[PDB]
Amino acid sequence: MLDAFSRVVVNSDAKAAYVGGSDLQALKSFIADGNKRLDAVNSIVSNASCMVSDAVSGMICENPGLISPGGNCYTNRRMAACLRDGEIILRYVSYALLAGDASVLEDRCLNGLKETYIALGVPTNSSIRAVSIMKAQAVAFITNTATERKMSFAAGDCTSLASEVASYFDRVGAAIS
Amino acid sequence: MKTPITEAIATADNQGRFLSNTELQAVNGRYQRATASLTAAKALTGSAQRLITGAAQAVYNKFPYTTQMPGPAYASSAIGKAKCARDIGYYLRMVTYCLVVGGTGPMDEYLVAGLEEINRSFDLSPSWYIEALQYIKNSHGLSGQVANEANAYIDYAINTLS
Amino acid sequence: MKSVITTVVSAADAAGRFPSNSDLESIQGNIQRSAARLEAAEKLAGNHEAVVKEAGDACFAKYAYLKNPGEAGENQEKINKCYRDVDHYMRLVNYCLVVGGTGPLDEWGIAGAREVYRTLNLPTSAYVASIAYTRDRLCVPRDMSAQAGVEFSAYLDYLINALS
Amino acid sequence: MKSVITTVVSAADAAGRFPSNSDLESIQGNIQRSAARLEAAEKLAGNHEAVVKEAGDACFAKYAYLKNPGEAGENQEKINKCYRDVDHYMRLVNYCLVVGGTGPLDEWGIAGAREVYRTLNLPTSAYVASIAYTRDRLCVPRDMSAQAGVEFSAYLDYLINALS
Amino acid sequence: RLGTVSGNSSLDKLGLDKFLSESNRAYTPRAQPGFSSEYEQIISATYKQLFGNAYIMDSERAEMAKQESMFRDGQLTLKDFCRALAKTEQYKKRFFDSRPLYGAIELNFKNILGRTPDGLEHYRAKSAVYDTKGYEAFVDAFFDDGEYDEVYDDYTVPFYRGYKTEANLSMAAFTHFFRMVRGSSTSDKANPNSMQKDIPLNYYGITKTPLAVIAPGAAGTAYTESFAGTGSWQSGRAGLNAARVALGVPATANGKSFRVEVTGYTQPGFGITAGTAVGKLYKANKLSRYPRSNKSYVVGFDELTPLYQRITKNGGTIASITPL
Amino acid sequence: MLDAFAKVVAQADARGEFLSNTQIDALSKMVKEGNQRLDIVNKVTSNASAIVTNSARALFAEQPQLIQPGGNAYTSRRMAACLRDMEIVLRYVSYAMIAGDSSVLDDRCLNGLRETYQALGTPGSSVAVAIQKMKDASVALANDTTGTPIGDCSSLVAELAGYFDRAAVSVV
Amino acid sequence: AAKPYESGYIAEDDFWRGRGIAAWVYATGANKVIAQIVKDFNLTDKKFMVFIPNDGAFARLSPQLRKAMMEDSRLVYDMLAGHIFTSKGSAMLKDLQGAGYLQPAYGEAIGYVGTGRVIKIGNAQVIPESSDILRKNLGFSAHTLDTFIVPKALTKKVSIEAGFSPVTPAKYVSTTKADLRYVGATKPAAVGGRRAMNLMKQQPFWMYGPPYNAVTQDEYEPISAAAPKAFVDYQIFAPGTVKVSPDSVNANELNPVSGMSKYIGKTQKLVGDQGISDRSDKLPM
Ligand SMILES: C=CC1=C(C)[C@@H](Cc2[nH]c(/C=C3N=C(/C=C4\NC(=O)[C@H](C)[C@H]4CC)C(C)=C\3CCC(=O)O)c(CCC(=O)O)c2C)NC1=O
Ligand SMILES: C=CC1=C(C)[C@@H](Cc2[nH]c(/C=C3N=C(/C=C4\NC(=O)[C@H](C)[C@H]4CC)C(C)=C\3CCC(=O)O)c(CCC(=O)O)c2C)NC1=O
Ligand SMILES: C=CC1=C(C)[C@@H](Cc2[nH]c(/C=C3N=C(/C=C4\NC(=O)[C@H](C)[C@H]4CC)C(C)=C\3CCC(=O)O)c(CCC(=O)O)c2C)NC1=O
Ligand SMILES: C=CC1=C(C)[C@@H](Cc2[nH]c(/C=C3N=C(/C=C4\NC(=O)[C@H](C)[C@H]4CC)C(C)=C\3CCC(=O)O)c(CCC(=O)O)c2C)NC1=O
Ligand SMILES: C=CC1=C(C)[C@@H](Cc2[nH]c(/C=C3N=C(/C=C4\NC(=O)[C@H](C)[C@H]4CC)C(C)=C\3CCC(=O)O)c(CCC(=O)O)c2C)NC1=O
Ligand SMILES: C=CC1=C(C)[C@@H](Cc2[nH]c(/C=C3N=C(/C=C4\NC(=O)[C@H](C)[C@H]4CC)C(C)=C\3CCC(=O)O)c(CCC(=O)O)c2C)NC1=O
Ligand SMILES: C=CC1=C(C)[C@@H](Cc2[nH]c(/C=C3N=C(/C=C4\NC(=O)[C@H](C)[C@H]4CC)C(C)=C\3CCC(=O)O)c(CCC(=O)O)c2C)NC1=O
Ligand SMILES: C=CC1=C(C)[C@@H](Cc2[nH]c(/C=C3N=C(/C=C4\NC(=O)[C@H](C)[C@H]4CC)C(C)=C\3CCC(=O)O)c(CCC(=O)O)c2C)NC1=O
Ligand SMILES: C=CC1=C(C)[C@@H](Cc2[nH]c(/C=C3N=C(/C=C4\NC(=O)[C@H](C)[C@H]4CC)C(C)=C\3CCC(=O)O)c(CCC(=O)O)c2C)NC1=O
Ligand SMILES: CCC1=C(C)/C(=C/C2=NC(=C\c3[nH]c(/C=C4\NC(=O)[C@H](C)[C@H]4CC)c(C)c3CCC(=O)O)/C(CCC(=O)O)=C2C)NC1=O
Ligand SMILES: CCC1=C(C)/C(=C/C2=NC(=C\c3[nH]c(/C=C4\NC(=O)[C@H](C)[C@H]4CC)c(C)c3CCC(=O)O)/C(CCC(=O)O)=C2C)NC1=O
Ligand SMILES: CCC1=C(C)/C(=C/C2=NC(=C\c3[nH]c(/C=C4\NC(=O)[C@H](C)[C@H]4CC)c(C)c3CCC(=O)O)/C(CCC(=O)O)=C2C)NC1=O
Ligand SMILES: CCC1=C(C)/C(=C/C2=NC(=C\c3[nH]c(/C=C4\NC(=O)[C@H](C)[C@H]4CC)c(C)c3CCC(=O)O)/C(CCC(=O)O)=C2C)NC1=O
Repeated sequence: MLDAFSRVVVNSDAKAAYVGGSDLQALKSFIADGNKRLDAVNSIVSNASCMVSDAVSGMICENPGLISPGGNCYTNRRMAACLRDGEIILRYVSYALLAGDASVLEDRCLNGLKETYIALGVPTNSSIRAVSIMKAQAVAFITNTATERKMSFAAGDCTSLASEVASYFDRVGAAIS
Repeated sequence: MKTPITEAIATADNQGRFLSNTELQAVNGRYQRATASLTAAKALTGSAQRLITGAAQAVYNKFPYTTQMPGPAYASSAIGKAKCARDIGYYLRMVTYCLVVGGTGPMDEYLVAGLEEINRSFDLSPSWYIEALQYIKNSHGLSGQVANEANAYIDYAINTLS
Repeated sequence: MKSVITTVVSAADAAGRFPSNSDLESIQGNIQRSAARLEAAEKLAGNHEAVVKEAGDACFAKYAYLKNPGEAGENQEKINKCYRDVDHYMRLVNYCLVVGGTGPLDEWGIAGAREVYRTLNLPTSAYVASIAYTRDRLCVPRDMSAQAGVEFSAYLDYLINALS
Repeated sequence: MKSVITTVVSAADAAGRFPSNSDLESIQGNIQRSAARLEAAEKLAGNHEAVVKEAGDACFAKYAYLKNPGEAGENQEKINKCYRDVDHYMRLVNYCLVVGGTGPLDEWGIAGAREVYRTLNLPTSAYVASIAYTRDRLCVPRDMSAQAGVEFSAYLDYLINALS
Repeated sequence: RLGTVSGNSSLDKLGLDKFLSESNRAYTPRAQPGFSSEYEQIISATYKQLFGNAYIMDSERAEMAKQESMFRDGQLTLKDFCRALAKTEQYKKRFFDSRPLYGAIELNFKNILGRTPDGLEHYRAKSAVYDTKGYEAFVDAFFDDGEYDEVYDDYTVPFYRGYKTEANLSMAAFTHFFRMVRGSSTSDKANPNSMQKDIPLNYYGITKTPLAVIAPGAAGTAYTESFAGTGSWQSGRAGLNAARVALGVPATANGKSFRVEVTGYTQPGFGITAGTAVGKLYKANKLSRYPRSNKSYVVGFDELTPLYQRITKNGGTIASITPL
Repeated sequence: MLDAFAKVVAQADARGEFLSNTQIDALSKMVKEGNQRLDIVNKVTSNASAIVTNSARALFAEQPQLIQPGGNAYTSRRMAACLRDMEIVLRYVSYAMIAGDSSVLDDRCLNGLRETYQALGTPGSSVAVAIQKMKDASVALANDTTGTPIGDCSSLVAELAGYFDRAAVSVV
Repeated sequence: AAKPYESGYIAEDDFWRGRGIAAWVYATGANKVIAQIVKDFNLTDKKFMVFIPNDGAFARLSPQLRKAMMEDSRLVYDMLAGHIFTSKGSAMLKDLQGAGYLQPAYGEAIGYVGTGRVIKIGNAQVIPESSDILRKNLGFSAHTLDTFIVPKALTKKVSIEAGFSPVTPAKYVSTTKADLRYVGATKPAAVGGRRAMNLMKQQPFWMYGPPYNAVTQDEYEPISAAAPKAFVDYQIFAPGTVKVSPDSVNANELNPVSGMSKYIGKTQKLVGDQGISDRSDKLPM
């Protein structure tokens, strides 16, 4: 697991290079835009319960054959596990947003998640749609465009943080595919 | 997927060489035709529900037995009517995908490979889907080379059905 | 790497919870402290060939016995590997001021070092005398600022206490 | 008792290492963020008798069926235990502000709550509906400072996600 | 992250990144009266290890509420709690009552001891306790032989150690460890080689033959193969998996032999044409071009670069290459 | 394989949707670059032999143990196979540049390349140095004019650099 | 149209410009629609209640929703008709208490939860600091929201997977004094000449050591092989014209106690610089 600063260290260690000059300015920018990143991670973990329930419900409302006999989310043991399969995936994405690097999301979650979902028999099209709903919720709370909540922030633009966390969610759909 | 871009890569990777000017011109011609094709796809998308409701009604007028005969194959009930407006929207969506991509690729991978096997099994007639496609060729309202690009993929699906 | 981010993420992963209000309070310490420890990491990365070579012969100014037969500073290759191995350690201190913890020093310099410097018979008090010379060479207003020298020396005697 | 101090001491103990420079940096963030939350807790201290009274009326307004015979708010005595049980949650978030983390909520208010409330037949949505009110009547430059409202809101949503 | 280079590490990006970061060590003989947050973390850590990252719901976690309270003042966590939780019905339902005896035997080696059975005699010593005394002594032989107090302090949680070199095991047991532990987002219900009903190392754990290690999250990470005998005596069948030997004249003509494992073979994409073939889609006899995906090959070295192009241009995914 | 136009179609067929009006306007910009993309593929292909050979020449100047007896490029069959691999990676990076999508690059070159070099003993940290030397020979060849009209191509050279970094992390 | 300060602000069309909470209704053409709504549902006689979203509510509106309010003018109609309510008439905030329902001007019915001072209208919240304004003539009540009342029955047609997933472009960061070095390696060595070894970069100083032996760029020049037969005599000059100068007059800088000498012996190749050179000065010869 690497953060943003230790990602440029393992890139410098591959060529016996010191970190200084050109690379330190892209890391001094990380500190200067660092108050925004804590102010955006707080926006996601403050709403982390309503985000997961609305994502699995919205996956079911569009595809209501999942709760039939033969659907994957049929019983109460299966629905409670699908509500927990997505609560962990949201947890690791909020780690990668706090760190600034997708290594904790790929090491501990996505490496092996594909053959997890083919042994259990989880439909990958339905699980991608449940992630896609969580992506729209994460960009809406970061950019304050949520239609159901109005969080208080200082004034400014955080488009680069929303385009960052959108790229973490697309790694989930590319892995399990 | 068959595309002017990917067929140039696949014919050089089969020979094992770099992309020469044989291949840089086949993708240059895709970029010249792309302006006519992208206006033809934006217009077929924005008038899709008019073209879907109209083309399904155009099949019930030519073949009125399809709204009469009992059985699962026919559009007699409200369930067989809903599964027919879904089939017209599949044929129309693959045409707008082929205009965007630039070739007969998305309707090969998604619609016409295996098409004669799923028609004979579920007892659907290909003449129903031809008349649904002759309507869209006569009612998209496009003009010029915009209509030349749209009618080229409509006429491609009529050749596989017949 | 052991860092400020990777500590509070691993602590909240073993507990199985989201980043709390105390896990964001630690990354704010990473902001207010980054000004001092990136000044030391930039001062070191510009003048590293003169800092390494000044400390490489502070080993042989204290221990002139290393040029005796059978020792570790006999020939030209063995002093090339000695000035390399000091430059390796000064690169890892530059990596520790950037990351913010003792991560790169632990995984890449310290772990396994006692079993290598004993098998190959490299005297570990001479991989120290070069590190201890640099820690007392530093003038606190001249090369860096006050808090930049606190961070620079604190990673310099972490390495000394790990070789001793 | 999760705090910023407790998280790094327990993580230095789990690896058997001394307090490093990655650990003192996390205590620095406890110093900067202290003035934000320690005057929110001063604001909550002298004005808790009116905040729970305002929040207490905001759940019987939403769920007026609680005053029915056979429900959890029949008489004045069961009403008095609800204003008491919401005054406890306002004392436990007053503790989380002076500690620096979600410690005192995780021990005395959250752990064990969803089996107490299920057995004693109390709807958790009404223990929610008074917490989400004081989150909503809080406007950031009047009730407190601009940064104290960020901390005061951060614990109320932590209590809401725990009950829900 | 994958690979071995770029970080100077191989095991954390082989699926063991979460496991190489925890202790969970229970630093006090009894839980303090007044506080619950420290010891709730240790109980959640010994659930994740002993049950192999399975989902225990709240109606099933309340069935083990008694033991959880004996541990909080008057029991150890290594002994007497993992031993108490292994005798519960929740452990017994999914790890013992579902599989045969040798299948349940190596799930207990992973869950309690953190490793795999080395040979047949590791299996055979544990089945003899079950035949004579039953299940209740069968789970005690994992705790009360010599190995368990040797490698674990009796107040820590068990951890995985079957990959390490201080766990004095054979090198075929290294390859077997990465068949039973596939990263941190997996259980043995979510394992394609044992789906809480199978024997995961059946031929291979007994005969100690090594397997090729495929990293979790790789390209061909979905590779699985069946088992079949091949000979006339055992009434086997030819043509299912490639051999593991490279015996004859083809072993050393065309250079050194390799064994290549391919994963994903579909009907669209065979020809040199960037698109599917339209038309009939299946020959008469109605079979696919590849009747099984997950094929294997035994190839020489001078034929390795023509085969590599023949795989990837037709849709396949190389899962593993291993020199014979 | 599938290019960048086919990439958004496949993402839209799996949802069962027509393409948006915003999505057509984003594919008009990809046609609007159009000729600037074909200039980068022209410059990289036209100097393909000199990019591979002169960045192999500079690799053996900095790592001269690879061509010593007992090194991984010491013999004629083992040197000719090393130049052959560096031309294979530059081929599929130019294939990924004309397509706008790194799908032919990993499905036909990169998937199984790390597994191949670990069964043979080829040093993977030296392959990534040869990949990174063809990168800056090509992103410096991209933004020189030399018979192109003057304009800003800094968004298409960040895409070409990202295909060289992708091939380098799939082997290191 | 005209200035709002004419006729005071007593005009109904100019009053909401004066009470500047909703400036988006006149910045867009939204005020033409709500005048056309009360034509279409005849609300000019009976009292009603509007919930105008403020500025900031229009700013926090999502880019996958604000596009769909531009390509569908029917969707802008009922969203603005979803804020005009005719259940309780000109209702104040004290009559919006408890839990219940409200009838819009066009759309199905929307549930409200009003608990004391916090009042929600369903994915919206009334800011009560400025929300109890009543107009006497054409009489309604107007309250201020912080989010649009977006019913979920409208917006199953919208998503973020249409192409509104936000993406940032990353560009390469090379310096112009470095890729001018690297263009000479792209030419072949028969026409690039000396410039064909331009791709080698600066190694560290121990990489030229006797285990590793990295080759400098000067081995590929002809300046390494400057070994002539001829020689200057140096005695035929005038005395005082042959000049020589040592590097340092010190025993300890010319050679340390270790062998790491910059001046004496074979360790003069172990300098941190002097790995690459400037042979892009001349020609491609
Ligand atoms: C570290 C990361 C991490 C994860 C991501 C999960 C991954 C994961 N999910 C499940 C298990 C499951 N996951 C799902 C989820 C779903 N099925 C659907 O139809 C939906 C599409 C989707 C919800 C979004 C379901 C239904 C099960 C249970 C299957 C079963 O009980 O048979 C299991 C097996 C549980 C067990 O063996 O007891 C595992 C390991 N666990 C982890 O530790
Ligand atoms: C079948 C039934 C059904 C549902 C349950 C919903 C589910 C649902 N919610 C959202 C979309 C969303 N969901 C949330 C989440 C929240 N918003 C809040 O006001 C809360 C604070 C928080 C949890 C309740 C947010 C913030 C958005 C995006 C914009 C917004 O609503 O403000 C989306 C769109 C995702 C996308 O764009 O692809 C869907 C499908 N829709 C349905 O059709
Ligand atoms: C001290 C620890 C700490 C917290 C308690 C939280 C709270 C917090 N957020 C911001 C401050 C900010 N937060 C945001 C973020 C946003 N604003 C928006 O308009 C978007 C909706 C959203 C995501 C893009 C922005 C843009 C700033 C302004 C400062 C900056 O640009 O860095 C600040 C800095 C303001 C100041 O200097 O006083 C703080 C302390 N974040 C922290 O770091
Ligand atoms: C990234 C972290 C990292 C390090 C810190 C070093 C650590 C290290 N140093 C040496 C190796 C060495 N260290 C010395 C050092 C000395 N000789 C003396 O007279 C003095 C005692 C001292 C100078 C300070 C010598 C001579 C060798 C080479 C040993 C040998 O030649 O057998 C070796 C053996 C491998 C080799 O030959 O280089 C290693 C692993 N390497 C690393 O990769
Ligand atoms: C990156 C790490 C780094 C360091 C640890 C220091 C260390 C350091 N000090 C000096 C150099 C010196 N350091 C001093 C010391 C002092 N001078 C004063 O004015 C003070 C009274 C006193 C502080 C103790 C003096 C007098 C010299 C010049 C003599 C010498 O060559 O040592 C030099 C040689 C280069 C030079 O300055 O000429 C170096 C590398 N500088 C660095 O760049
Ligand atoms: C120090 C930490 C601490 C807490 C957080 C609370 C938590 C808590 N609340 C209640 C107890 C309660 N909570 C309620 C609450 C309600 N009933 C209603 O009509 C509404 C649904 C809701 C109003 C908010 C009631 C009525 C009781 C008393 C239960 C009873 O009388 O049966 C009890 C049971 C013991 C008792 O108080 O009688 C406990 C442990 N108490 C604590 O000591
Ligand atoms: C520490 C805990 C704490 C809270 C949870 C809040 C809660 C709160 N708000 C008000 C009181 C008020 N709160 C507001 C609200 C606002 N005023 C504005 O300028 C904004 C637009 C808007 C922020 C949402 C208004 C207008 C009043 C006075 C009217 C009233 O509610 O009685 C009062 C009565 C005392 C008073 O302020 O007169 C209290 C306890 N204030 C606190 O001190
Ligand atoms: C089949 C073969 C084939 C090609 C090789 C290209 C060649 C080509 N490029 C351009 C046209 C162009 N080419 C470039 C590209 C560049 N300019 C620079 O200064 C950068 C160095 C470089 C980007 C990396 C630009 C910027 C234009 C447009 C000129 C402008 O608008 O300023 C044009 C004319 C179109 C126009 O003027 O708009 C043509 C034919 N097209 C083809 O059909
Ligand atoms: C084909 C025919 C042919 C030549 C004529 C020479 C010409 C020549 N000389 C030099 C290179 C040089 N040439 C000189 C020569 C001189 N400087 C003086 O002050 C004197 C006036 C004069 C000698 C009489 C020097 C001093 C250098 C080295 C330049 C330097 O790097 O400092 C170089 C650069 C390559 C290198 O450095 O090796 C070349 C091409 N070489 C050829 O291949
Ligand atoms: C995207 C590519 C694609 C195509 C082309 C496609 C066709 C398709 N149409 C079908 C059925 C159908 N198609 C029709 C359509 C018609 N019958 C009439 O009477 C009308 C004249 C006519 C419509 C105008 C009906 C009624 C059925 C249901 C038949 C049945 O259930 O047996 C079925 C059977 C499976 C099902 O029940 O859904 C398939 C596979 N499916 C696809 O995925
Ligand atoms: C490099 C050249 C080469 C070797 C080394 C080789 C070994 C070899 N021996 C085999 C079988 C066999 N080998 C034996 C041999 C014996 N069984 C006994 O009981 C006796 C103890 C013993 C000899 C007297 C038998 C009986 C089979 C058939 C196995 C069966 O069908 O069950 C097979 C399986 C294929 C087959 O059945 O024909 C191989 C590959 N084959 C080769 O081409
Ligand atoms: C040896 C005799 C033989 C068997 C047993 C066989 C199985 C077989 N089924 C396949 C695919 C398939 N099988 C199904 C079947 C289903 N999907 C569903 O959702 C339904 C539940 C179910 C049946 C109605 C589908 C959809 C595919 C195509 C999957 C794909 O290509 O992506 C494929 C992949 C290649 C292909 O596209 O044909 C094989 C090899 N092939 C053979 O030659
Ligand atoms: C899909 C297209 C394709 C790929 C990806 C491919 C990889 C590939 N690289 C190979 C060898 C090789 N690759 C290298 C490359 C290097 N070793 C070094 O020291 C350098 C750092 C580096 C390049 C400069 C070498 C030396 C061999 C020969 C290994 C041997 O003969 O033992 C071989 C073994 C066969 C042979 O060529 O002799 C394959 C199959 N082959 C292909 O057809």
